[PDB]
Amino acid sequence: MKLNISFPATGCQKLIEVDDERKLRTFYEKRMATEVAADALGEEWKGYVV
Amino acid sequence: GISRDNWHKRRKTGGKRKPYHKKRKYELGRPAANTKIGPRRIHTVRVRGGNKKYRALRLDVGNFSWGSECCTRKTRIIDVVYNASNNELVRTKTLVKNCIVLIDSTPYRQWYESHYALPLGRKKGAKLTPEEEEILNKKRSKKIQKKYDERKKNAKISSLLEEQFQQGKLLACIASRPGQCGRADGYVLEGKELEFYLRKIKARK
Amino acid sequence: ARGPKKHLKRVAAPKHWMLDKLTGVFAPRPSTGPHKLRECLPLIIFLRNRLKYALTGDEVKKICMQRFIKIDGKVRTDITYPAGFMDVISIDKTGENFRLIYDTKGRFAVHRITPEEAKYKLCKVRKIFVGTKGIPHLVTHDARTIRYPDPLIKVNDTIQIDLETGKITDFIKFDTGNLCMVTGGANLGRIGVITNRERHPGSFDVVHVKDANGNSFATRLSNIFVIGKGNKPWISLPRGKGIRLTIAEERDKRLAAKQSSG
Amino acid sequence: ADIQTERAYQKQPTIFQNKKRVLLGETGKEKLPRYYKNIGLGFKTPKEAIEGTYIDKKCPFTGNVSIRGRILSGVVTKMKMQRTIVIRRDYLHYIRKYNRFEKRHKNMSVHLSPCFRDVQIGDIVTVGECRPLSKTVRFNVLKVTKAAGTK
RNA sequence: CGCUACUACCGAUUGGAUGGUUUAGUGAGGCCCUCGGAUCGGCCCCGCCGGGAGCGCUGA
RNA sequence: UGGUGACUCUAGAUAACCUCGGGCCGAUCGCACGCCGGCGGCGACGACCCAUUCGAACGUCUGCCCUAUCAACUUUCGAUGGUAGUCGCCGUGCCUACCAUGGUGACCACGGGUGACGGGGAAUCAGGGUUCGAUUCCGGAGAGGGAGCCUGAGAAACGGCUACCACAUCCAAGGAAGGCAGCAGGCGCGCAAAUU
RNA sequence: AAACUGCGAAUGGCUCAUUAAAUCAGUUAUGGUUCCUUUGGUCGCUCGUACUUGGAUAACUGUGGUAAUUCU
Repeated sequence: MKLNISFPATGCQKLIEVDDERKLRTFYEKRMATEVAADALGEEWKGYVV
Repeated sequence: GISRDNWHKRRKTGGKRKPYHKKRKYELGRPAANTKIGPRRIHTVRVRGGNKKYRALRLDVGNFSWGSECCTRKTRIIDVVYNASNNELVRTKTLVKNCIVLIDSTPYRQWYESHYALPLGRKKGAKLTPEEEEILNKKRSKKIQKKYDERKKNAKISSLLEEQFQQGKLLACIASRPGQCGRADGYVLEGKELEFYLRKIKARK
Repeated sequence: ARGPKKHLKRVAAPKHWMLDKLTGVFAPRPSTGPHKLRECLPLIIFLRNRLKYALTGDEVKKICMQRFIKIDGKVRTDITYPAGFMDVISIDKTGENFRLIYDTKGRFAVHRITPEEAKYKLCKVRKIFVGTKGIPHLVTHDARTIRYPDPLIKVNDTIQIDLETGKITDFIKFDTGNLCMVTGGANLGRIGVITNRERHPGSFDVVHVKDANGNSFATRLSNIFVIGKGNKPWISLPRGKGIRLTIAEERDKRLAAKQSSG
Repeated sequence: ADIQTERAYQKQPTIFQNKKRVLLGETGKEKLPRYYKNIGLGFKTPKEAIEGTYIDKKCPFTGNVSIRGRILSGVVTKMKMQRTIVIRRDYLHYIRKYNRFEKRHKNMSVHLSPCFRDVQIGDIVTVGECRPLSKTVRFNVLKVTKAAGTK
């Protein structure tokens, strides 16, 4: 499953092809407009709430 | 998809009628507004020509007129006690035109006492809360007191109306169509109409 | 079927337009306006078929969008604007005023009028009613709402309207002995003096009208339009003075005119 | 008799009957004004309608109907409905091929006011056209003329 | 009476195809009503000085 | 006040009401010129109400082919009428409740049939008639068959949507998309009808 | 240009399947109704930021998903 991740402050966007199910485990069973800590996507993603 | 067309009906002779066209938009009908007593809920209906109908689904307030005294007051609708069309419409307490309702009498009692000393019933009883004896006695100049004294001449309320005022609820008839205009307006029952409807309500039990 | 129709077939058009049968399938469908569909002359018919300033409808549009045509003093750019009885059509660019009037054959004649007579018109009042806090309103045959009319003015009367202000100048009562024209039926376009109105309660009143040549006819009350007080018209009349001729008399007149002209 | 023979109170809507009373003005009964109008076309209001007690909202004189359009005639043939009677209009239809006529008829259901007592089978009734009063009733009896055989 | 052909009926078997009515249920979808309330808003409590958090209330 | 043949019309007065899904009382736009903290001439667009311009919808009267090997029909599930209401844009069994037992019929009801859309009209015709009228004008109906809706002033719209029924298109089989009785053009049908 | 808004798309065209007082024709009625548009009128007739208010969203930029659509 791909991730279309946007940053409003700079209006930037990027598509990340994520293949590992462990990273996406934190997104499952979550509805739209839900705040989730996306620290499972890597080390640079630590502290990011999407 | 209900329809009010005449061509689904039989002929005066009794033979069947074969339709030449299907249902038209202008022949439509809509579900009945079974207006119940409750906090005001009114749904607007867009009708032919772009106009609007006010489908009142819940009403607890109506503008009812005491016609003998020319006193129209906004009042709380308490009950539905008689329906000429269907007795189900009284069990379900549905507000429709010409249905008989029990309404409050307190604003009519205020206008009653503002023309002070309408027919004496039980006014010498063990009661008289403060702050409303002024509306009955007051400190009035001789001219205004004489005006009230001559108003005493036309202080004649029917005995049935007096019993209703003692009960706190007036029998009234809804002269509006709640499902069409959104209001439940009418008039206080009095006279031979009141006697007829009291007889009908008693005979229903 | 659903909603209003927007076209008018050439052969279904009013016959007094004198339209052809081979010049297209459609006739100009007159716009909504002061006059009825079948009792009006659309501006395109007047500017193309009658006056011949245009050869096509596009030329009528070109003429009208230059704001050269005024109906009752107001510039009209609608080439299908319904112009009807008593309307004043003014063309200041060519400096001519016409009044849409009926001919004894029931057709809108090309009747030229002076600039002084283009300042007013005659209107038959269709109804009078008190409304809006007691103000009397009067509705005319051209849908002109006039407030505060003279209390003497009643239905079927005629009022002289100043076109600039739209206000009543004078009025003629509907009465026996008054000059009138016929605006509908078989006697359309005939001018004569009212002699007798016989009332039919719940039905149509019938008015009898005598020509200036002695001929008498009858119409329905709705088809009468009072033209003048007595026998003097308040407006100019066509080449014929409302006197309808028989086919024999018309043939004799035509033969004599051709004999004496060429 | 007693006009209140229904489950709803019967009254003329125009007339306000429970106006404030007066003890000296009481003379045994409260007195009731009667609403009546004259239909046009020279038809006289029957003395019954002016001085009656019946309540009929489809009566031309005391009800809420207008007489507009065709004024027709017919002979009364049925009086078995409530305030409605069936009249028969007879005529001759011309067949051109045979240059002759055929007797035709049709039955009209017309409203009959209680203001017309003593209406009989065979009586001629002048009826006036009104708005649809029911599924089949579109005419209201305006006048009754007795049959010659009545005695 | 023989006796090639031809057209028409009644039919045991309801042998097969095409239609249209109806009892009994069942019943899509829209509309209406009574609920529901994902979610989005402002009004509620603060800093920074320009001078992102609650079925508390409220609206869609 | 005014009007009609006729209002329970119009207008007037009074006491109130005035819909959270709330009714109007302009926060709109272009051109041209001016004299102390101010005015203003032409337009465009928009909103409420009235006037029916254009209609639409419902009623009235009279007129429709063949058939009795269709003579009685309708009335339980409204059939005829009355009262009250619901719904509707309104009148109305339109629907509901109660009540009455009505309503049509040899003057042909009811039923059935129609290679039956109706009319203006066409062919023929001494006079009378007979037959035709799918077809360019008017009115109706329908958009494969039914049904239900949204929007809108106006549609039960189909070159709008939503289902089912029949038929049928693309598919990576997960889904998506249909409606020529518009103009051409195919197929089919037929004795029978033209250019993508 | 686009896109939002407004209007139209309910006219026209085709066809004759249904339909037997039904459609239709003439005749009347709506005093029993609806009416975009045109035209004329009403449009300080309310008696208690205005020298102009608020939040969005298209178009546009940018990231995309589906084999596939005037999908988003």
